[PDB]
Amino acid sequence: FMVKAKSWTLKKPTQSDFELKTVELPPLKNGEVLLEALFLSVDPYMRIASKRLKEGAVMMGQQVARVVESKNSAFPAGSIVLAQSGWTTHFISDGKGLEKLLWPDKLPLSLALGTIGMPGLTAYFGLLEVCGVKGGETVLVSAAAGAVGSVVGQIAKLKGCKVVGAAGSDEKIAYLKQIGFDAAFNYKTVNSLEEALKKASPDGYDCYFDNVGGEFLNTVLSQMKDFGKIAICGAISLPPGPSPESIIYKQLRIEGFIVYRWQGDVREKALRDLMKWVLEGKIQYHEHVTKGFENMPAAFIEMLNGANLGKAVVTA
Amino acid sequence: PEFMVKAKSWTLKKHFQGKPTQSDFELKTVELPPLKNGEVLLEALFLSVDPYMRIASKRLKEGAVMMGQQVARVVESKNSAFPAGSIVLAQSGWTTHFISDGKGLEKLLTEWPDKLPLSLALGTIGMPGLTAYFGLLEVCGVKGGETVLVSAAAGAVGSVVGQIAKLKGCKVVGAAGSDEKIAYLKQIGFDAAFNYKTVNSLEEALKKASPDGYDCYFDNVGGEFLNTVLSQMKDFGKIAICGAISVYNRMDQLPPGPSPESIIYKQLRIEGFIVYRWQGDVREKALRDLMKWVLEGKIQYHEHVTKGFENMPAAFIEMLNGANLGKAVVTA
Ligand SMILES: [Cl-]
Ligand SMILES: [Cl-]
Ligand SMILES: [Cl-]
Ligand SMILES: [Cl-]
Ligand SMILES: [Cl-]
Ligand SMILES: [Cl-]
Ligand SMILES: [Cl-]
Repeated sequence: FMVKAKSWTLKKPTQSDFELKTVELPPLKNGEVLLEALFLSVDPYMRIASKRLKEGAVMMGQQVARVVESKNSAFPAGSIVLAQSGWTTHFISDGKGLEKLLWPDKLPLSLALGTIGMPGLTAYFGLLEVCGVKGGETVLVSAAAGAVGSVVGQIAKLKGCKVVGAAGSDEKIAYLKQIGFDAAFNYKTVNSLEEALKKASPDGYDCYFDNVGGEFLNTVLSQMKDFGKIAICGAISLPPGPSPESIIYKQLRIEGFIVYRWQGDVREKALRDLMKWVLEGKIQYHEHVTKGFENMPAAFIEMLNGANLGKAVVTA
Repeated sequence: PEFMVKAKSWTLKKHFQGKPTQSDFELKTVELPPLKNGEVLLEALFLSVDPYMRIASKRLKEGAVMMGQQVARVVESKNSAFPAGSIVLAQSGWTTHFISDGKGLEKLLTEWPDKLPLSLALGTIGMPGLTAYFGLLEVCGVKGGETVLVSAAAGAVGSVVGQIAKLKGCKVVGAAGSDEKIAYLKQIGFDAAFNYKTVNSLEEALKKASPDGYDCYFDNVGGEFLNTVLSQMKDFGKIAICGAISVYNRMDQLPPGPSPESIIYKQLRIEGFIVYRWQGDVREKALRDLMKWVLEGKIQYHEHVTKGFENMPAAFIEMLNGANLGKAVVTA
């Protein structure tokens, strides 16, 4: 009985720019493993990475998958792994891009795609290393209700900082207050972004974890404390020019970073911290689940437009 | 026999709207009162015009004297701390003469070497030279071997940056505003230099000057140029934001900003700084280093001297255009 792998290829975002292809996978050769997707991730970074993706190719992505059949002793049948296999239901691998797992049974495996995964790590190094928080600071976080934002705010809180979050809906604002943000506002409905930031924090901000860029970032600059630090993580919002006056006179430090910069022991340690914090209830998690591999492009679309509260996860 | 002194001062007649013009200034002449005990009468010898004045002027009240530092001689004194004849650096603004009770008088230039023009105290061995020293050595944080790019390379700051970089064993590329400036930069030691105002492609000029890209960008210009430089930075590259001359005349209508994608993927570090950050012994050490370097010939200098106090506004306008080669200095 042969297995049929369904994959989402980039046709030309909108549904029409995605095309599902089906292929019968060949038998396993020695050293290979047959994997079945359990939970697939859709992330903001994909919209950009789609660039060098020649049409017809399977979309890039990470997923949590189970080993169904195996001829690889490192990955026995029944094993659960993290793979960079892209948007596909089944795939064959010689073990190249796979990471081990089964991890407390009480934690859903899909957390390895979010809070105890890439987004969680982005939040961790972004806040603890780029911003360099040590406690007592006032931290601003944009797209605060997203996968990265939600973690940044909760880590800031456990480190004893005052935390302000900017999100895209009133539903999200209630959520942020629920996970511990000291202040939270809908940046889309502000009368004055400048005054909202002032209201949120009269004395300004020590660190700004940026996921939006553009106008938001520019306005934030004027409210940074001297020697303030801005960690450029993403830019969901051509952006208007920043004021040189603020950067120079307040002597601000702006640094862009990619989570992949940190590897080895430091990365392993950060994942243990993230898992520990989740087990201690210090970092609550929420996954916006879309059921059905057939609904992945839609899930991807829904996420990009901000209809997602927390980590976007698609179940096979 | 008391003869009165008349002080001439350049006042900001109207706040700058876009590029400053002669009509924005108004010369005033005033009869100075006699000195009271504890006061001193100073006569400007050399006056400075600097990029920061374009922005600092926004805080002035119309009719006020333009701000600025100058080297002045104490003509008469009733203040024991400033004897008649002494030379001082003072923040008295654009004025030929002024009375001070000690306020504004930053320091005596008593130990100054005669072979060095006093105006170097306003440039290479002054604020611009300090800005370059700390911007390069502390912000860019060079250790040697890096490839440094500096905009407005032939200006007061840029000229010093490139020279200190060279003594530190760095490769230096200068983006200057004229062909004469290119020749000058090469003569003082820059490894490469191009005219960013005439080169067909800024991208190709940067690539040609350094195929492997840049470790630090000492930014004096900002704007479109800065945005273009980001694509040429090496991963983890550092950009020291010193000034933004290309946008000082359009702070209310700024051009598009830098690519978030370049900053993120190249993982760049941008830091603004002002020379005020370094005070005390650290600043004194820098000044001593700057003077030693100038006396030894390791740091060459050129002053862009405009003769006559009545030409100060034009000197300021020219410098703002980035057209001065070396420190813009006005002789009274
Ligand atoms: Cl199985
Ligand atoms: Cl959000
Ligand atoms: Cl997400
Ligand atoms: Cl003005
Ligand atoms: Cl006014
Ligand atoms: Cl120049
Ligand atoms: Cl100058």
